[PDB]
Amino acid sequence: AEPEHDQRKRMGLKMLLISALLTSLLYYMKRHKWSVLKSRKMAYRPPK
Amino acid sequence: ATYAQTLQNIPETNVTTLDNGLRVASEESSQPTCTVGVWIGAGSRYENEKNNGAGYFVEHLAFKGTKKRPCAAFEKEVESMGAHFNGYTSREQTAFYIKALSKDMPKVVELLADVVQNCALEESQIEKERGVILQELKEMDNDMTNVTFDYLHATAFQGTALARTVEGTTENIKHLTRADLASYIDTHFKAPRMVLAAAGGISHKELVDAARQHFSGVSFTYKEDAVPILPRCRFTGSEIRARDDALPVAHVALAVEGPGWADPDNVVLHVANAIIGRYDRTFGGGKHLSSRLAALAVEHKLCHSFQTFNTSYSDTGLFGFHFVADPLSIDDMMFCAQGEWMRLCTSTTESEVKRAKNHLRSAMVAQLDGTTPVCETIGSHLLNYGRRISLEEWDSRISAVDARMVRDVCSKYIYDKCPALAAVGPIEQLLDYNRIRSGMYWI
Ligand SMILES: CCCCCCCCO[C@@H]1O[C@H](CO)[C@@H](O)[C@H](O)[C@H]1O
Ligand SMILES: CCCCCCCCO[C@@H]1O[C@H](CO)[C@@H](O)[C@H](O)[C@H]1O
Repeated sequence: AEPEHDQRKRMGLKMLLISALLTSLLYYMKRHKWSVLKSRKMAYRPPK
Repeated sequence: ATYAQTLQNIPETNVTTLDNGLRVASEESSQPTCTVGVWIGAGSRYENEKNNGAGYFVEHLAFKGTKKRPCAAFEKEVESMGAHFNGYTSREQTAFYIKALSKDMPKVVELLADVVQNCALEESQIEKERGVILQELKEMDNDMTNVTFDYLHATAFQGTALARTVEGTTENIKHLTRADLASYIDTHFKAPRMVLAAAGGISHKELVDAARQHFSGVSFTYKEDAVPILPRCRFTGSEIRARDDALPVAHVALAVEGPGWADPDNVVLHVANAIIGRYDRTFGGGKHLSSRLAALAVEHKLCHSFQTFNTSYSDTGLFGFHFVADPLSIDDMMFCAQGEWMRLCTSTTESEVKRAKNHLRSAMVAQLDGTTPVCETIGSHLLNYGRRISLEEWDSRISAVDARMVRDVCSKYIYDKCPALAAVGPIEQLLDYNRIRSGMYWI
């Protein structure tokens, strides 16, 4: 029924690894760029 | 008479040190008029959270009279001799100087010494200047350019001493004590940290003589003759955005950390800044100006003005640019400005530097146009380099600079660095830090 059974699973293995890695790296990058806004501070200094 | 010959034939600058540690330097000319003053290595950077704005408060009393001679007496004496008494206080340097007839160089030196040593600090004058200073802070609060540079330091050196402004805080000015100003003076206005400079028609030996006579008060301990090294000020890539769409134009200042006085690279940075130059809506040159950025500014009406700078200090500095633009042209201006910075690091031309070098030479020669400007050079030079640097040396250094050198040095301080940004006014169009940060590489 599914002659590709074995190959499918070998791919699934690599998919899981690449995904773990890539998701992590991209998570960092997103956090990196957004750190600018995440830690950003502000104040309201109206005149006299 | 060739440029070279004229540079070599310039009278040398004489320096002699007294036992108290003070240094006396001067450049002699044949001018009936002269300028002499004392350049102190003091300023806001030396102050702290409690006495910020003291050196400034002092700068206000330094002319309101001494012990030997109260206000009116002090003023009359100086006025009646046609002498001019000016001075200033900055972040790392203070100065009090007088313009007068060479014929009075000696009386002046006495006056200077009396000002720096015996300031009356009239208890009543203090409360009076307290209100004057408070008015000057409101006047300066409308000076965008200066508000912008203050903010630039406030963030570029956040957490440190260079973050503070020269004038000081409102709380300090409202509570600085007669004792605090006194303490300031005794702590900082000290012989080894001062420089008696003079230029014009004056005898170095007569200058140094009056100097010996009035700048006495030698020190006993070792702690009194040692020049304190200041703690480093950390640079921080960051931004401060003060928005007020009610303001007509917007001011923007971007900068990277600079090397600091003693570093030779400064000659290159100044050449680099010379390539980009500066501009303002009254430069007849218009669309033909050599500075590419200036050309684009004219063609696209990018700004009202812009200017590069390489502000130095003992151990650090701010290398950057500042522009004033309409709320709707900020983005293109910043785009082109950063673009040019990339060009510097990456595609500078021999032609470009050839021009920038000439421009730089005539600029250094211009900062020696009168007795006061020359005197300022001497004071600053000894105070920063511990020795005067001739125009011939500068020219020697400037001459060695080439395109490749500009690229490497510029790449060194600019490329892929995290800048410090200060934006004031109607700044909505100025894109975020991340976008700006990306304009720091490639391109
Ligand atoms: C389910 C029956 C599997 C028999 C083949 C065993 C080899 C499985 O392995 C995979 O097979 C794929 C296709 O043959 C190849 O393209 C892959 O590179 C290989 O790793
Ligand atoms: C987030 C998306 C990640 C995709 C990465 C998956 C890459 C898997 O790659 C595949 O592995 C198979 C197993 O041997 C091979 O037979 C295939 O030829 C190969 O292309």
